[PDB]
Amino acid sequence: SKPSKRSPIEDLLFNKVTLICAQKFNGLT
Amino acid sequence: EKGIYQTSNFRVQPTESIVRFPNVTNLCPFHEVFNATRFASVYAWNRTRISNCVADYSVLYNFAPFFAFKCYGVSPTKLNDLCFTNVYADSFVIKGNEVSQIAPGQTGNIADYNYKLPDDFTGCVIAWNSNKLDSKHSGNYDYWYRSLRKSKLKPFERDISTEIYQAGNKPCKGKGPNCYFPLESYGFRPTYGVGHQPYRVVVLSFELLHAPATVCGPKKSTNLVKNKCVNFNFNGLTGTGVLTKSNKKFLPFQQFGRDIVDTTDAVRDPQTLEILDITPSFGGVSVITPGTNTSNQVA
Amino acid sequence: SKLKPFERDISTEIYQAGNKPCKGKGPNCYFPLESYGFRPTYGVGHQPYR
Amino acid sequence: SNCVADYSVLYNFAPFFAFKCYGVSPTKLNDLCFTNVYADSFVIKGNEVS
Amino acid sequence: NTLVKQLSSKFGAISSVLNDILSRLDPPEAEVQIDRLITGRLQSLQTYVT
Amino acid sequence: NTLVKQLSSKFGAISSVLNDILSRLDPPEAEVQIDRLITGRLQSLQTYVT
Amino acid sequence: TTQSYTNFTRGVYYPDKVFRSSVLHLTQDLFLPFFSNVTWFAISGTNGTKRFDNPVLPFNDGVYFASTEKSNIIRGWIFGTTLDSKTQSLLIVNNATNVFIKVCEFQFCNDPMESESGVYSSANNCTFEYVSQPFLMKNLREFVFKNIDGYFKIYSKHTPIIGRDFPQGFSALEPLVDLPIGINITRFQTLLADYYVGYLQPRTFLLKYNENGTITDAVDCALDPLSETKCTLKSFTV
Ligand SMILES: *[C@@H]1O[C@H](CO)[C@@H](O[C@@H]2O[C@H](CO)[C@@H](O)[C@H](O)[C@H]2NC(C)=O)[C@H](O)[C@H]1NC(C)=O
Ligand SMILES: *[C@@H]1O[C@H](CO)[C@@H](O)[C@H](O)[C@H]1NC(C)=O
Ligand SMILES: *[C@@H]1O[C@H](CO)[C@@H](O)[C@H](O)[C@H]1NC(C)=O
Ligand SMILES: *[C@@H]1O[C@H](CO)[C@@H](O)[C@H](O)[C@H]1NC(C)=O
Ligand SMILES: *[C@@H]1O[C@H](CO)[C@@H](O)[C@H](O)[C@H]1NC(C)=O
Ligand SMILES: *[C@@H]1O[C@H](CO)[C@@H](O)[C@H](O)[C@H]1NC(C)=O
Repeated sequence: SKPSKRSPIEDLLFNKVTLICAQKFNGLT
Repeated sequence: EKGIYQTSNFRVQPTESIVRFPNVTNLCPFHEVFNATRFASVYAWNRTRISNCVADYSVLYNFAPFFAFKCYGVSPTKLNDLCFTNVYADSFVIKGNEVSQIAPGQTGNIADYNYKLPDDFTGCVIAWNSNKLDSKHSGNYDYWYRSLRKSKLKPFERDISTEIYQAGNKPCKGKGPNCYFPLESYGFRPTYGVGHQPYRVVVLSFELLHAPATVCGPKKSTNLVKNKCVNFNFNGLTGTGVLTKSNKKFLPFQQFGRDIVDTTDAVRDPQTLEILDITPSFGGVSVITPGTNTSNQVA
Repeated sequence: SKLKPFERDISTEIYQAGNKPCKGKGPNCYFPLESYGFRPTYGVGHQPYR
Repeated sequence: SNCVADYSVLYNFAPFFAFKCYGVSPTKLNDLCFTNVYADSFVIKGNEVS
Repeated sequence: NTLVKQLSSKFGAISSVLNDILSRLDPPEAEVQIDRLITGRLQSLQTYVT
Repeated sequence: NTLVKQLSSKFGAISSVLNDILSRLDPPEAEVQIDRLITGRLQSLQTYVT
Repeated sequence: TTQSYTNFTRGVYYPDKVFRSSVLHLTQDLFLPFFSNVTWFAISGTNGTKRFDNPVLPFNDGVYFASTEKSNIIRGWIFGTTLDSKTQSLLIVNNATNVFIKVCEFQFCNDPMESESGVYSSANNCTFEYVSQPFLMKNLREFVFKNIDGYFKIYSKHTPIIGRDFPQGFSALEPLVDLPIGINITRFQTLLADYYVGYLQPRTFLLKYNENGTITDAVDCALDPLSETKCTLKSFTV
């Protein structure tokens, strides 16, 4: 059903863990 | 061989250079401080403030040839480009022998007794021989020197009260064998040797704090360009980036803005006081090669 | 203007106080040279040195 | 040697054309202890004092 | 975060901003300050890579 | 043992004992010597941690 | 005379000109320590309200000052070393229209029911004059007077409170004026025809910044173990 073909557990796992390089960019990509 | 290789880094170069400074039509009177009608002494030197003006240092160059023109924390040629938050001017007249002692972190009798600069000194020292201007044969009493001081002076400390220094612990007054008279004020005749010849000397003390108060040099302001990669110079803050309209609610006090890291990420226009965000395009470059034994095409 | 290392500049021209040309008028003219022969009796700061 | 190295006597003794300490601070002599203080005395032309 | 924050350090230089060093000083002292900064930033990068 | 023994090294400084540096010299040269020592000790600590 | 010495978690001010948004900035500067013993002055404190005599309190490397009042009894301040016209002394007065800052060798003329009078018939060798809008105008009238690097800086804040002497919340002091003075300023005293005095010390503070450019909360790193842990972690929640 969902746009990403992932199991419900995979969706929970991906939600739990958290092209402009806005942050930290001083030559770091 | 076949594969993907990171070779260099691309960047988007700026196309214009922008300099923004407040509309200050005043001119700083450096040449009036140097060209004093009456000159202060090393014993008691004239500190004068210079602020809210245009710090044009070519007037010094046109104003005289100089016995000495030495800048320690700043280049002698780049004064007209910088912006100096709190330029102080200390003027006096000094013997030639002690002119070499006006330098940071040095040891010498005038450093200990009359006038000293800090170890962390940002500024300039300028000296012109005064024999052909003021020195009369009868001698000028603008000169005044602390022959002996009870304790060494701190940087930029002044001590004026004259009291006799005692050889021992008992008080002394007027008796030469035990009295060290604190001063040697003396007018000097043009015929003396160079070590005693006078020198009108001015010390410019610059404090750089990214110009909350400006007194910036004689730079010519240009129109502000936004949404383009440009070399910007806002009130002494130099950089390269893209200036866009800001949605950050600065207080009227604040000027510069900063990210979690200390990178500048916003500025205030010195003229219009509009807050502008500074966005840095740059990146790696990879060459995709099938292999030179197959084809010279590359992505 | 200030010289580069090992640069030589020989042509004598008057330096102007302002933007208008000056020639021979001391108040606005800075004569570019001070060529002067010095007598042995001068102080050490002026004595010649090869 | 075998004495009290009191350097305020120098300060009371004269004003000095030069008083320069290279490896030690000029103000901290009275606090330190010097194993083998030697004293070399002479009279010299001014030009060579530097 | 630590790698980016090491850029704000001076490592003994007069300023942590390279543009200030190049705008204020002539080459023969801006080189000294920039060499101090280069040593600091190279140490930071080596530590990060390790 | 190596980490502690690196403290006795000078790394070019006049002395390996910080107290000697602060007791002998004024700030503007004690800073140079202490910066030499700081560089040495930081290198030692980085090596030990690695 | 002097009342019970109180405990404030107040007096935090914007240390610099930098704007910051949604960051916790750890900064070392001269701050009023949290829960420090501050002296309370019992209108007019040790002196009677009517009487001429004044405290002449010491200036220990910066001062935090505050006064809740409606009559505007307290008009200004003096900052100097000897305060006897021998050397330069600094003078703030607010006459409800403009504030006058003056550096001159001032001689105290015993100036102060609601009687207005002048002061300083003798002001020799004047060196500094500056003028602006009112500094003081239920308002709490928080001020911080700091003196370093030649500069004398006045920060302040005005937040009215109705039912209590002091708000229970936090309020940072936006700067008011930053003058380049030069005086040593060993001691000071308050010009008044109900004020709190504290002393700044070098402290490390963890300052919370809002999404806008303001400070909402602060932690004094040297107060308790928990504040030290918060400063170490760069977080108000441990
Ligand atoms: C930050 O400042 C703004 C005003 O500049 C505060 O007010 C809100 O501003 C937003 C802007 O998009 C509006 O949508 C809201 O309606 C405003 N709220 C009110 C009550 O006026 C904003 O609240 C401030 N941020 C915080 C966290 O206090
Ligand atoms: C590139 O920019 C366009 C708009 O100019 C945007 O629609 C697109 O999403 C961007 N590409 C990526 C990968 O984000
Ligand atoms: C500068 O000094 C010269 C000395 O001859 C004098 O003639 C001139 O009036 C002075 N100018 C100013 C502005 O002090
Ligand atoms: C010192 O500078 C002040 C600046 O106002 C000036 O009025 C005074 O004449 C100067 N005095 C000397 C001795 O240079
Ligand atoms: C400490 O804090 C309370 C407020 O919680 C205050 O009212 C009280 O006067 C203070 N006590 C002292 C300083 O002994
Ligand atoms: C503070 O004031 C006293 C008044 O006696 C003065 O002697 C002292 O010099 C002042 N402080 C400084 C740092 O000058």
